[PDB]
Amino acid sequence: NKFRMSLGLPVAATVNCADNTGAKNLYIISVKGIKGRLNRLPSACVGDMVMATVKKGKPDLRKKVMPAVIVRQRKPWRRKDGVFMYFEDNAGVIVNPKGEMKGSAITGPIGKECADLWPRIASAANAIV
Amino acid sequence: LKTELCRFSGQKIYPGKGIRFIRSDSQVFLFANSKCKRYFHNRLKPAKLCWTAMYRKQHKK
Amino acid sequence: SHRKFEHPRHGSLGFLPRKRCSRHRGKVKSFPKDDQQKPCHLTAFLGYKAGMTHIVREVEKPGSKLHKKETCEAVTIIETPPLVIVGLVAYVKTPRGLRTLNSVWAQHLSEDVRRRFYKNWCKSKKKAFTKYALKYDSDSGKKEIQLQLEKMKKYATIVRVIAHTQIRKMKGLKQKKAHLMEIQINGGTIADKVDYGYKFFEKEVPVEAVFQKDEMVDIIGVTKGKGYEGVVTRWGVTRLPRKTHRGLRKVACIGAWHPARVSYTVARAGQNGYHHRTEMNKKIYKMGKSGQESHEACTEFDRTEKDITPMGGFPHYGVVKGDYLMIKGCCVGPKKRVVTLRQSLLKQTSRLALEEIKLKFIDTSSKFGHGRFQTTDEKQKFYG
RNA sequence: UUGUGGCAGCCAAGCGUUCAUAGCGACGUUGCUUUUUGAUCCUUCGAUGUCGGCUCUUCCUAUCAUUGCGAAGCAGAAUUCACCAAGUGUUGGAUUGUUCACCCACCAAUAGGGAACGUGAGCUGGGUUUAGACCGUCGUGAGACAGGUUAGUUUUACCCUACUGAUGACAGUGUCGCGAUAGUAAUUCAACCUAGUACGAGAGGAACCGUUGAUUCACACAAUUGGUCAUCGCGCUUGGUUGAAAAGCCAGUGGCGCGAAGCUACCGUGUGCCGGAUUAUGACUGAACGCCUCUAAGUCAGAAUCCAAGCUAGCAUGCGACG
RNA sequence: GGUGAACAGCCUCUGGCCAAUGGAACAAUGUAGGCAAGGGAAGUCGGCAAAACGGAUCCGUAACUUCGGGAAAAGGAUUG
Ligand SMILES: [Mg+2]
Ligand SMILES: [Mg+2]
Ligand SMILES: [Mg+2]
Ligand SMILES: [Mg+2]
Ligand SMILES: [Mg+2]
Ligand SMILES: [Mg+2]
Ligand SMILES: [Mg+2]
Ligand SMILES: [Mg+2]
Ligand SMILES: [Mg+2]
Ligand SMILES: [Mg+2]
Ligand SMILES: [Mg+2]
Ligand SMILES: [Mg+2]
Ligand SMILES: [Mg+2]
Ligand SMILES: [Mg+2]
Ligand SMILES: [Mg+2]
Ligand SMILES: [Mg+2]
Ligand SMILES: [Mg+2]
Ligand SMILES: [Mg+2]
Ligand SMILES: [Mg+2]
Ligand SMILES: [Mg+2]
Ligand SMILES: [Mg+2]
Ligand SMILES: [Mg+2]
Ligand SMILES: [Mg+2]
Ligand SMILES: [Mg+2]
Ligand SMILES: [Mg+2]
Ligand SMILES: [Mg+2]
Ligand SMILES: [Mg+2]
Ligand SMILES: [Mg+2]
Ligand SMILES: [Mg+2]
Ligand SMILES: [Mg+2]
Ligand SMILES: [Mg+2]
Ligand SMILES: [Mg+2]
Repeated sequence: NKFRMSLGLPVAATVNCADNTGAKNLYIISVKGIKGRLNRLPSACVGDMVMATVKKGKPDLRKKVMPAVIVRQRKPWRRKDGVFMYFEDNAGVIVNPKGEMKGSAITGPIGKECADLWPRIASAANAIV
Repeated sequence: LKTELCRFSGQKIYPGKGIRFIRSDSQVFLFANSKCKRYFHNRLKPAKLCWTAMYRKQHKK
Repeated sequence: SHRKFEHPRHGSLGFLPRKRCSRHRGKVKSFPKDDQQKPCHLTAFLGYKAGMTHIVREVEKPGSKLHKKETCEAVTIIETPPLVIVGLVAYVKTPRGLRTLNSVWAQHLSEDVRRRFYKNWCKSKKKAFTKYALKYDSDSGKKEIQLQLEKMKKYATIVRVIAHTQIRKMKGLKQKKAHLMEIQINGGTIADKVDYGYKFFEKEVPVEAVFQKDEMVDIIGVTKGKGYEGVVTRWGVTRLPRKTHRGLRKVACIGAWHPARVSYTVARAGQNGYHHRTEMNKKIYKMGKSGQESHEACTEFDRTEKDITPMGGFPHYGVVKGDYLMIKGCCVGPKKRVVTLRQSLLKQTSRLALEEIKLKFIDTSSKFGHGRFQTTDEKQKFYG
C-alpha cells in the first residue's frame, strides 16, 4: 500500500483543521492502525487516519471524537526520490469513519501520499504537492 | 540527466539530494542543503547574501 | 509480583557474548554447500570497504508504488583487487569433523604475503618458506609435491585454496602485509577441484570469476569499535527518570531475589562494537573491472565522464583505482576495513533477489561536506 | 492447614421450541491450587528496611490473540466448547497514592499469574508510620481515632560471589584451520487480485496461491535529512582593555548565524534463514472378533512445537595441516 | 576607571596573588553547564527540574473593591 514516512505527530498534538467545516483546530487523541509498545506515544503521519477532537471551533463539532486525516506535516520526510519534502504547518481534515470528506474543500496544499490513498480527499484537494 | 535549480542559492541540485519546503501559499522551494534552508527560514534575502547566484546575477559577476 | 506491563526484551541473546572479536578478518563460518553437478568455481572473496555513496535507479516492480519510478538508494563501494592463489588445502571427514589433510604452497610467494607470517617482519631474516620453495628446484621435490597432490585428489572431500589480497595496490591503506584466508572451491569432482586450484596457483582471480551482477552476497567483517560503553547505548534499555540518585543511564533491577545471582541475560555495561557479524542478502548492483568502459561511474543516462571515486577521494580511504563492487545498503566496519564476500547459503528465488538493476546516476559530489558538484572539472568551469 | 478466595471433575431434574449431555447442568458429590482472607505462632524483636509506581529479567498455564485441529442447534460471516500447544505478543491515556476499580481509543489481543505479596547500599517518598498543626466524634483532663487535611533527613560498597566485559600461563614460535559445547530471533497485521465469487430466499459474505507494504524486535551502518560545536573554523556583536587603526585578548564556552569531521536517530538507511522428526488431528493396511475397526505388529500426512541448518562465543586447560 | 538607574553583573588601574600534589589518557557511571529536529506535560502523586518573560519609552489596562488598590494587570509597538 503506502510507504513508511517519518512519524511527526504524536498524541496530544494540536493541528490546524484545513477545511471549511467550522473547526479551527484538531487535537489528536489516537491513531488508527497502530499496534502499541510500552511507553511509546502513538504517532501520526500524512495519510494516517486518526481520532481527533476539536478544541477551538464550531460548538456543533466540539466534545466528540471523530476520524480525521493528516494532510500537512512539518516534520521533514524522505520521499523515495531522495528529497526530504515537508510543509509549513500540521493540518488535517475531518472525515467520516469510511473516509468520505465531511467538509467541502481543503485550504492549503495537500500531500501526494495522502491524496493517492484517500480518493475523496484527493478530489476535494486544490493543490496536490 | 534532470538537474533542478535551488530557489535560494540558484545552484543545480543533482538527483538524490535536496530539501523541498512547501510554503502555505502552495509554492515549492527547493534548497540544496541545510545552509540555504536556514538562511531562508531566518528571513534573509538571497539577493543580498554575497555568495548566492541571485546576488551574482544582480551585480553581473 | 508479575510484570505489570509486558514489553519485548531489549537486545538479542543470540549474540552473546559480545566482546572484542578475536579476529580482525571476517571468518567464513559456513561455506556454500558443495554441488558436484555445477562447473568448478570459488565461493568467497576479499574486499575492502571504501566508502558509501548513493544512486538513483528505475524500479521495475509490478504492483509497487515505485514501479516505473526512480528511487534513491544508499550503496557501498568495496574496492576489491583480484586475489592471488598461493596454496591449496585439503579436508577429510572424520568422526570429529573435518581435518586439514595436508597443504601445498606455491613456489613463489609475494614479498607481502610472506609478511603475514611474521609479527616483526623488519628485524626478521625474512626466511618464511625459503627452505620450502626449494622443494621445487629439485626432482625429488617435484616428486614429493605431485605425491601430495595425488593424496589430495584421492582422499580429500573439501578442497580450499589459500588466497591473499594484494594489500599494496591500495596506497590509501597504510598497510603492507596482506590478508590471507581460505576460499572453498565448489563444483566438480575432487580431481577437478584440485586440478583447478593447482593450475591456478600464483595467478590472479578476478571478482567476476566469483560473483555475477544482480547476485546476492553476504558480507562478513568486524563492526566498528565503540569501546567500553554504558548499558543504555549497548543494549537500548530506557533511561531512568531525571531525578534518580546515583545516576540515570543504567538498569534499575538486575534480577529478582531468586535466583540469588545476576542472570546472564540482564543488561550490563561492557564492550560495544568491534563484534563479528555476518549480515546476509546484500545485492550486487555493479562490478567495476578496471580497464574498460564498465569501470567508470557513467550510467547509460548520465554521460559526465567521471570515475567511481568522489571528489577529493573517499574519506579515510582514498581513491579507488582497482576493481570494485557496489552493494546496496551499508557495510560492517569503518572505512579501510577488510570484508569477506561470501556467496549466499540460501536459494535466491524471490523477486527482490531477481530484479535486474539498471542505474541512472552515480552520485560523485564529495562526501566530505555538502558536495555540490560531480566533477572537479565542472567545479573549475563553474568558478573560472 | 485451605474454612474462605480461585479452579476442575462425577451423576443427571430440567433448560436447551422436539432433544438430559451442541451448549449448560439444579438437588447432591469428589477433588486440585497457594496470588486473596482466616487459623496457628515454628524461625526472625543485640532491627531481614514495611504499600504503590518506574526499570529490568526470568519462569508457570488454569490459552486472550497468534500456528495446526476436532465438535455445533458450524449455510456464509461471526460466535461458543474442547484438544497438541507457553514460541511470540498482550498498548496510549482521564481520575485515585492506590493493587483493584472504572471510562476514552487503538488493537490480532488489550489473559491470568509466580519469582522473600521479584525489585529502596536501583530510584521515588504520593500513601502509611515519630515529632508541628487544624477540623470532627469521644474523654472533665492529659489525650485517643482501622476518621479527614497539611509539612515532614531515604546513609555505606572499595570486600566475596554472581554478572558484564579485559589481559593471560600451561609442546618453541607463527599463519591457517576443525568444531565439542553453550547462547539463538524473528513476530504479527494490512491492502490488491482471488470476489461481491463460494455460501445464501435475501440480507449479507469468506478463504488458498499470488503481489505490495507495514507493526514490534534484532543486527549493522551514516550517502542523503536531522541532531550536536570549544574544529574556539569563518563571520557578526555587547562591555572593558592594549594612545588610535589593524590585530587581538577577558567575561570559566561572552552572545548570535552558519558550521565541516566524528558520533547519532524508526527522526535516516539496509538486512533478518533452507531441512529432518513428530504432538493434536485425520488417515493406510490390518487383526484380535469369518464382519467392522487409525493400533494390536507395521505404516502415512501433519503445527508459531522439537532437533538440526544458519548467526555469536569457542582457554574444550581439546585437536589438525604447514612454515 | 567604563558600561549601567547603581556599592548589580562584566572588564581594567593602585595594592595582592597564581596557594590549594603533579604527569599521561578522554572509556562507562557520575557532579556542574549547555544544545536538540516533529509534538508540547502525553511523563510524574505533582509542570519536580529546565526553558520561557525580564531593562526602558510610548499606548492600553478587566472582574472585584475596605474606593487605598488590583496594576509592573492583561494586550501591543519601539530600542543599534
Ligand atoms: Mg508507561
Ligand atoms: Mg547537517
Ligand atoms: Mg511488580
Ligand atoms: Mg502478563
Ligand atoms: Mg541502534
Ligand atoms: Mg534524591
Ligand atoms: Mg559526509
Ligand atoms: Mg481451598
Ligand atoms: Mg471452596
Ligand atoms: Mg514464636
Ligand atoms: Mg524483628
Ligand atoms: Mg539480627
Ligand atoms: Mg537485605
Ligand atoms: Mg541490616
Ligand atoms: Mg494446557
Ligand atoms: Mg535490594
Ligand atoms: Mg509524606
Ligand atoms: Mg504528627
Ligand atoms: Mg468536647
Ligand atoms: Mg488519625
Ligand atoms: Mg493510630
Ligand atoms: Mg543448541
Ligand atoms: Mg553532520
Ligand atoms: Mg550613564
Ligand atoms: Mg559595581
Ligand atoms: Mg526539543
Ligand atoms: Mg502533568
Ligand atoms: Mg497525566
Ligand atoms: Mg502514566
Ligand atoms: Mg494524578
Ligand atoms: Mg520549578
Ligand atoms: Mg489579578
